[PDB]
Amino acid sequence: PSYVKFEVPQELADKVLEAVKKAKDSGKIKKGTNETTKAVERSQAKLVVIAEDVQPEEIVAHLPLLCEEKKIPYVYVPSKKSLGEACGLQVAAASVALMDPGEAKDLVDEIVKRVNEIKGKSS
Amino acid sequence: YPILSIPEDKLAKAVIKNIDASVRDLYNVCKAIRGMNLKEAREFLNNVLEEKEALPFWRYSHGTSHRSNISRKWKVKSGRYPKKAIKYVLKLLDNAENNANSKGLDIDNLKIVHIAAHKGLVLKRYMTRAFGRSTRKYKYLSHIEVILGE
Amino acid sequence: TNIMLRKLITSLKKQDKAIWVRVAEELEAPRRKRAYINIYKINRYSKANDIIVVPGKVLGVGNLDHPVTVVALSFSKPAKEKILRSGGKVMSLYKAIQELNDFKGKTVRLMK
Amino acid sequence: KPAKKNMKSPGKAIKFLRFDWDKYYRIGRQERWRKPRGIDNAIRLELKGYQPKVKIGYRTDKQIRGLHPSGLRPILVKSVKDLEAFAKGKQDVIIIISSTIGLRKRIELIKKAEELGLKIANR
Amino acid sequence: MLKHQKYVYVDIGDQKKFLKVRFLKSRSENNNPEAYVILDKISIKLPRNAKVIKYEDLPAEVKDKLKLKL
RNA sequence: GGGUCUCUACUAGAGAUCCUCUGGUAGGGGGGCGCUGUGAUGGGGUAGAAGGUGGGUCGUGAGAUCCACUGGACCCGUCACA
RNA sequence: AGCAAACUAAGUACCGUGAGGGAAAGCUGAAAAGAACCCCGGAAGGGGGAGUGCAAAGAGCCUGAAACCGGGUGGUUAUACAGGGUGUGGCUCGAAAGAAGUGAACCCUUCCGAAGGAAAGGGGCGCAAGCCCUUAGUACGAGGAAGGGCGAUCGGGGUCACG
Repeated sequence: PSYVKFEVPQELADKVLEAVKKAKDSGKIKKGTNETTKAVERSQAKLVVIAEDVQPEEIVAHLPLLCEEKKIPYVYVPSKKSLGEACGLQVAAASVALMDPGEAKDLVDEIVKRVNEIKGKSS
Repeated sequence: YPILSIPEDKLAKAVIKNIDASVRDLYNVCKAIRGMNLKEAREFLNNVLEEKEALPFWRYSHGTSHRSNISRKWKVKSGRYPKKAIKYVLKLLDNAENNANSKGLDIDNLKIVHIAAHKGLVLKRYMTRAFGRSTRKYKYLSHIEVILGE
Repeated sequence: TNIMLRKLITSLKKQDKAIWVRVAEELEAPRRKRAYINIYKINRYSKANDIIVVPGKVLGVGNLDHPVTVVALSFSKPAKEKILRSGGKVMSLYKAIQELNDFKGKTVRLMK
Repeated sequence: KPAKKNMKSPGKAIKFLRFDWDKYYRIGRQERWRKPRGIDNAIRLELKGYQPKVKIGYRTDKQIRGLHPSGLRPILVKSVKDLEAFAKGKQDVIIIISSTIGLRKRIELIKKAEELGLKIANR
Repeated sequence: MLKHQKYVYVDIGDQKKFLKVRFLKSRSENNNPEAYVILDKISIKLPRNAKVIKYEDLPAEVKDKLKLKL
């Protein structure tokens, strides 16, 4: 997990998955690395969700650097197969970006606040 | 029984097995009353019993000619009075009315949602022709099933 | 069908002397036509201390005067002791490849 | 890898069914091929409008022949002891679990293959 | 095979989608989570002999394993 | 098919490279698939087997294998033999 | 299949005046626990609701194929043929076993390019159809390689129309 920086508690990962599920059902979502990267470049995305089991790693290795330089929060998940299925796909998805949560705004910002403690002490 | 659409508590079923009626006559009887109300079907079938009107024949219609009592169901002027076949269908509908009474359904609002005839069982006998030859004298039985709904 | 005859043929072909390639070609004959030689014919067509290379079996009909070295696939047991009793030597086709004089031998005859 | 659809996708395959497979049900239900031999047979004579005969020129490219459509080499596995004999590694095989293995051994068989990194067809 | 009721189909929200699980009818309990071995098999229709359990009737500690999946 | 080479306890397999040939009846010759039983075996599988129905994939092909449902107790891979 | 005969009576039933000839047919379940009771019916191991059992193809009882028949799903039908294979379209099915968000399908640009290979323009010849030099082996050309955009269906199955 070279591209993975900071360990995340498991009680937080499952909250990301159910955030994407509601975001899929009441908002705009972009699936796949080729589309999340364009989301950061156009600065249209607000959350970036990265799996921790991609292989090889260079598909999503560029996201952590390209996202933090533009000041956009990002979160990790243990598995890509669950991440893909939460988005309504029958296949795994390596990365997901959220355009507008809609009715899921109330808890995505909760994710943003909680991850700050883990990345705040990372120096 | 076929249907898996209407709720089970709104249906009444019956079957009558191995009766001396042909699927050739019962194909047309079952097709004429399919989808009728029970009250309309029962009173139409009784008019055929005393030959007030004819029952149409669509498929196995050799030996049946044209009637003066046919304009409702189009392409056929050919009809007849299959008495022995009608009497068994009336007996089947009596059994199905009783089963709907037990479930507590409204008899005045019952509809024939499914009816079909099937091949039953054959009794195998033989005749005695001229010149010492022998042929068949079979007897074909049949089943009939019905489902009543609202 | 023999496991050791097959591994012997594959190593003779790798040799860089036309004598050994001809032996491998000759050992691929149908079994019913495989080559053999008797002692009496080796005696007639050789001199003392020669080298005879037989691509088959050496059988014991006839007698031997002079000592010779004979290289063959197999020897009849009566035929093997006829050769040794007259002062000769016996080798197998497997050992003849590795022998240092048989690396660059001279006065070698191929017989059948 | 890119040489998998250059031979397959444009060339839709012939079925090579026996003569008169559509006139009689006793012949059509077998769904197999049998060589024509009649003196007047028309597939034997190769007349126009008559469904090609089987020939050796119809083979596939040798470099893709017999591969799984994912591009790997299929291996039928009937026991957990067949996994320990993995050749080369997980890079070039796809595992086909046997159909008759019961559900209790399947749980342990799939776990063993997952940690080795192998790819499973009927997972 | 389903007439022996060792396999149970889970009704996920009345949808044209039923999830097949292995139900250990032993263990003698009434709300334990280990009675359910989750397969990954989404049926498109319900077989005649299948036994159906509603999604709300499952123990709450197995519903999480399926609602993430859903 | 032929020439030239490599590896392997080899009745056979796996490869590299160069040249040339490609309708077919009677007929002659070379390799393979499938069925039932026997001696072995790195060997295995099963109350979830064999068989059945529909559908995926592999093979020029004879065929092989998998998926869903059905079913309720036996069955297969490899080597050799009949 | 194995003796003609694995079974309620095999040389038994049955056929011939007689010598003689000569069949068919196995399987509920571990245990009868073989379906009490109630409504219908003249009755019926008959119908419906129940109940027994791991499980009712429950007595016509293991599994339960095809032909054949009935009902339904999806296409389609009263101006017009045989029938399968192909090309282009319409409507439908698509959970798994096939590909695919590590990117299906479809659009743009550039580059290389085998055999083959123009025309318009300019000039000349012929009564004419046309031909010759240049344009020019240029544009193009099966296949093949790179990049950009959009982004979730394709392969496959059923059926109908037209070539």
